[PDB]
Amino acid sequence: ALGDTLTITLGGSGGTAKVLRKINQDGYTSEYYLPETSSSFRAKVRHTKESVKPNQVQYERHNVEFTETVYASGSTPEFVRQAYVVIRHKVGDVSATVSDLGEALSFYLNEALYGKLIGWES
Amino acid sequence: ALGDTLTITLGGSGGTAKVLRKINQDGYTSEYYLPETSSSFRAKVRHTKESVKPNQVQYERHNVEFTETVYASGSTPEFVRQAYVVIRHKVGDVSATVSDLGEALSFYLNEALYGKLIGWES
Amino acid sequence: ALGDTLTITLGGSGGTAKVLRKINQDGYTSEYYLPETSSSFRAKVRHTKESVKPNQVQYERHNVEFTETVYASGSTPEFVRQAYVVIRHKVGDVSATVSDLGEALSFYLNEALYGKLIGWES
Amino acid sequence: ALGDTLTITLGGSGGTAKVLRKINQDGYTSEYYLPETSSSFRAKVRHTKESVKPNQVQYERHNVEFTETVYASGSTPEFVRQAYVVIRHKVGDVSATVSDLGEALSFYLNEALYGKLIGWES
Amino acid sequence: ALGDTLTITLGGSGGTAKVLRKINQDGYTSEYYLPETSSSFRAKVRHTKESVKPNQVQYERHNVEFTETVYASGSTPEFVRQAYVVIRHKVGDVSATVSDLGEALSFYLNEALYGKLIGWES
Amino acid sequence: ALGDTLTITLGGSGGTAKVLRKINQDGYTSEYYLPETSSSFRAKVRHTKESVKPNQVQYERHNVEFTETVYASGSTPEFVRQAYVVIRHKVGDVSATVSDLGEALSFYLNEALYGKLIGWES
Ligand SMILES: [Ca+2]
Ligand SMILES: [Ca+2]
Ligand SMILES: [Ca+2]
Ligand SMILES: [Ca+2]
Ligand SMILES: [Ca+2]
Ligand SMILES: [Ca+2]
Ligand SMILES: [Ca+2]
Ligand SMILES: [Ca+2]
Repeated sequence: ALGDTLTITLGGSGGTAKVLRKINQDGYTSEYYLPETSSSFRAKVRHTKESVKPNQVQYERHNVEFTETVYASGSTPEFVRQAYVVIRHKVGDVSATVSDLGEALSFYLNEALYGKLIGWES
Repeated sequence: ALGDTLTITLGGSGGTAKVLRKINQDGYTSEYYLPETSSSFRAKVRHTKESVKPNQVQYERHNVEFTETVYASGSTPEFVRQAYVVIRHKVGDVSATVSDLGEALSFYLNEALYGKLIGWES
Repeated sequence: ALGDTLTITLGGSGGTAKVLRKINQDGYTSEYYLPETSSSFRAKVRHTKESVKPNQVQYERHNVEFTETVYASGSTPEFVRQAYVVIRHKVGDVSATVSDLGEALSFYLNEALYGKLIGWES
Repeated sequence: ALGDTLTITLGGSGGTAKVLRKINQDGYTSEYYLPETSSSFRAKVRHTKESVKPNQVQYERHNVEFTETVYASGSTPEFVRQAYVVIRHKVGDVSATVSDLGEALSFYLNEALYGKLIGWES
Repeated sequence: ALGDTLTITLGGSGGTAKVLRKINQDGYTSEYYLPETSSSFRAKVRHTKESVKPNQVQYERHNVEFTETVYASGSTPEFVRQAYVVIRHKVGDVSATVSDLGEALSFYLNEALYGKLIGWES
Repeated sequence: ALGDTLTITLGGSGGTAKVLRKINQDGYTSEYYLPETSSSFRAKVRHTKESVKPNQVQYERHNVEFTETVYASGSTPEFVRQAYVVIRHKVGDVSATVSDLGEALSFYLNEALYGKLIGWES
């Protein structure tokens, strides 16, 4: 599931919604896209399953990545803005529990914080 | 200068705040930690300047990572639960704009979504 | 993000509907298929990004292709019937505008016109 | 035997008519043209007889192509917008039948659909 | 186009339906998955065209596979339960006829039979 | 046990019964057979026990395979129709449980489904 469209709401809740469309899905991956004149938005979902080691816990990775590509204009070359998260847990782990850590992160990361981060505050 | 402690609120704004203590800070990097009875929590905040290459844009990268370490229990080995974010932008980009993309992601990633992700939905 | 099926209405609007089933989608490419007793129908959708070159505009290609395949019948060997379209525009162009040209072509190409084409009327 | 003019109605039926003038016809090929202040329109019709081979069916190609060319404007260089169709069938096939497939495609390709294609929806 | 979900009804038409979600589709292949508390379920549907050899019939092969993964429990390691089918026929065979053989097999394989098989009875 | 004859009921329940006779049993394998003028039917049952690995779960495989061999006639060379299933579980596994997964598969695989499969629907 997840959806046929994916909405990136810039500025968070109540911000500017950008509705991307699913345009491709290969290798446990999805790609949503929304072209515009000045830039384009792309969102990718990826799932991985680290290989089984002889004597080790086997982990799974889930990743979501937002990317705004700003096309080159004038002297200014093309560049990008990008944000993404990764969730990693062992195979049989309790979903609810794992989800809670992700929820904790989303909660932690608000506008105020992002500000400080960009300001190199550790 | 994010503070001496860092609070991880499990399950989102709901509750169960784990207040980690700062335990190290080197190279624009901080680490907080909270050892508990059957698991411990650790948070890392890092800032980086991506390798400058001749003809091309230079990016900065900011990362925040939450980690829960569940100690081994009887026959069950020790394992981890981990979630992290990475914000990447060109040097000199408009921070407010950049912040909006991160804001958009945190907003997008809620309990409902993590549920789906863990289920390998794309 | 096209849909589990794709209908080919032979003879255009009000004609004979042939609803094909999506059987694959990889590399920004779809494939629908409908096998029948005497022939089979197959539709493919392909998206391309033309070779980005130094001082030139970068284009994208969008192609859709219908193909009825009539199986060999006695003396008569197997053969096909194809019809496909290609839309080409530069990255960043205005969708509405581009779409209008495609609409213009679809509109232009009616039964009467196809008749002439098959008749080699140049 | 096509006619002194060819009209490209942008936006399909009821849209903006651009009546091009036939300017050449050689080798089972036509060319219409309509120059304008900011862009020019050009339509071409081509008929081909594919390479006759030993033990194989022989096909014929029929192609029609619309091309708006937007002249350079200040910083903005010159670029085009193309839409073209190709019909392919074996020699001797039943015109009516072949025509039906073309009609099916024209019918299929409407504004809504072009929108999706330009959007890379596969 | 089998659908977004796939239901595995444990114990036959009796009950205990596990509704798996589609999580991937590449190369005429789909994969559904349902992670649960102490085990997870996965289904795969694949289609193949067997390697064409000079003088000889060419076959198509269809496969459906159900898999239950029981996570490790204490000292007991993780293991699997798996059942799958393969239908193989010449290209262009009469599908209805082919279907009848598969139908015959599903019919033959009931609870009573599986019981015997597991007991190594021939 | 299992029987001295094995009945393949084409078209599933209520279909055309073909009663094969056990003609050979070697290596934890059985072979039933029913010759006819135009074709012949063969059913094979096979049991395997994957080798004991140092640190791994040891599995057993049970396989049943139906095969109709259609003798060559005229230009048409001899070809085959074949369907088979495989059940795989660890050695000490609970039979009833395993059986239930097999039952689930047989149940899933009905005429309707086989149709779609042959049609390459994933
Ligand atoms: Ca903001
Ligand atoms: Ca795919
Ligand atoms: Ca929660
Ligand atoms: Ca320090
Ligand atoms: Ca018609
Ligand atoms: Ca329009
Ligand atoms: Ca049962
Ligand atoms: Ca039947």
